[PDB]
Formats: sequence, C-alpha cells, structure tokens
Amino acid sequence: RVASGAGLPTSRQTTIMVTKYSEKSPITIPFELSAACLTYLRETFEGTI
Amino acid sequence: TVSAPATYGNFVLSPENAVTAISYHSILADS
Repeated sequence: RVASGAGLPTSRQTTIMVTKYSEKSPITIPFELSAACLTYLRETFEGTI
Repeated sequence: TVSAPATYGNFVLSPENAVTAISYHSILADS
C-alpha cells in the first residue's frame, strides 16, 4: 500500500488468504524382461568365455 | 567292456540332474 497525502486512508488487512485446489494425474509405462537373461544374471556361472 | 564318453561335452556345466534342479526351483517358487 502507498502512504496517502490527500485523502484520509482507510485501514486494511495487509495479509489475505487464498485457496487453491490441486489436480491429480497418473503416468505409467510397462517393460518386460526375458526369463533366460534373468537366469543368466542371477545364477553367476562363469566357467567358459 | 567299452569306454563311452562320461559327459555331454565340455561347453556347459556337467551335471545331468539339471531337470530335477530347475523343477525343484519351480516347486519352491571344473571343465
């Protein structure tokens, strides 16, 4: 607010409260893993090159 | 008496019981 110099200024609340509502949105994506490669990774065998 | 090969080659791990092992894992859910 600006200090007045001509008119008598009315008193006011210097702080106001506003309410905002939120919007919701999901995002999803699938992906797939072969079992054979998963067994390779899991079972740690290392004998041959 | 004839000397036959003892293993299925040399390129994969040896034991022939692999059928029981994989199935058992499903139940539970040197070269």
